[PDB]
Formats: sequence, structure tokens, C-alpha cells
Amino acid sequence: GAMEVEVKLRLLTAAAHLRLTTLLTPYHLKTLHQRNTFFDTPKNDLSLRRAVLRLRFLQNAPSPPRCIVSLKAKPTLANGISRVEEDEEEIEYWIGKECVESPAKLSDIGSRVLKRVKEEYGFNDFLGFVCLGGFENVRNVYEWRGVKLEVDETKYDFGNCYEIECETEEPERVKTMIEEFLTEEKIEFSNSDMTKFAVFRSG
Ligand SMILES: [Mn+2]
Ligand SMILES: [Mn+2]
Ligand SMILES: [Mn+2]
Repeated sequence: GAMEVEVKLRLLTAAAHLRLTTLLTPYHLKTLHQRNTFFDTPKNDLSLRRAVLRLRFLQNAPSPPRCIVSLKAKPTLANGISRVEEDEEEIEYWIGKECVESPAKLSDIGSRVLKRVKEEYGFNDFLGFVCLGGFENVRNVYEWRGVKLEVDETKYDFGNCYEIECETEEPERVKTMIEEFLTEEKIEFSNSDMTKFAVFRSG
């Protein structure tokens, strides 16, 4: 896949998130509703091999909903900067939906990314796969000071988390730019030190 490098900062409270979104209002591009679902074997074969297989269902807040399969491999997250190999592919929404219900049907899709999962992790089909479940995320996208800010409200069972992400080839310079702004505006933040998937799996 391609290498995804992104700044990842946690907004520490719902208030911090609300204040930031209000401050960024004039820079708003779009709002996305995401439902993230995850698949693995019951033995956690992908997870133990540092891989995450996501089906993301996406909808704008014509706006057909969309399903994107993502394989993320060999992630690192340190100092508020994430780097991971990401391979993505759009598939038919109805097909994605059926796979959440019946994960063995991943075997019936004909997807490039799924073929890569088979080849690299050594499966001949997805008959032994299960859905780990998922979580919703509301992503506000802003075009601010030359970057694309993605401000996330992630809704888990146990409660909500809030983050700012920014995909960039200059994460140190962009992270400093964002941090200066948050500090000036007295927004409560820290580096994120867990992926959304890891938070989800920790309960
Ligand atoms: Mn990505
Ligand atoms: Mn991210
Ligand atoms: Mn990203």
C-alpha cells in the first residue's frame, strides 16, 4: 500500500472538541459519518502480525454511502506522529454490509486488498474470519493554513474520544503549527498514544 503519515493529537474533553470545531468553522470543508468495522480470525492472526483489516462505511452529513476496505500494516505511533502502510479499495456498499453480517462472505468479494490479505497472511479464504465489531466516528474536515485537518469524534461503547489528525509529509512542522494554535487558544490536548482500533480493543 501507500505510507500514511499523520499527526495525531488527542483533545482531552468534549469542551475542547466543541471549542476547536467552533474556531475552525470558516475553514470547514465537509463532515463525514464513518462506521468502522474490523475483521480477524478468532485467534487474532492479523492483530498478532501487526495488521488491521477495516471495512469503513462512509456517508456525508447525490450522497451514496460508500464502503472502503483498508489493510493497515506495521503501524508505529510515537511523539504524536503515526506512520503505517495503508492499502485501500472501494467495494460495493451492499456487499460490505453483507460481510458485517456474514464475514465468510469476504471470500465472495473479488477485492484486490482482500487478495493481498490472503497472500501475505496466508489464508485461502475468510471462512474462519469473524467481525470484531466496530465504532462510529464523526470526522469534520477543514482546509486550514495549507493542511487538511480531520477533527474526529469517536463514539465507543464506553464513551467518546476526540482527536485531531493531519496527514502530511511534514509531520514535525505541521504538528508544531497545530500545537501553537491549540496552545494560543487554550484548547486542552496531548499527543495520541493509541490508535482508534487499540482504544476500541482495550474496552
Ligand atoms: Mn487512512
Ligand atoms: Mn487516523
Ligand atoms: Mn488518516
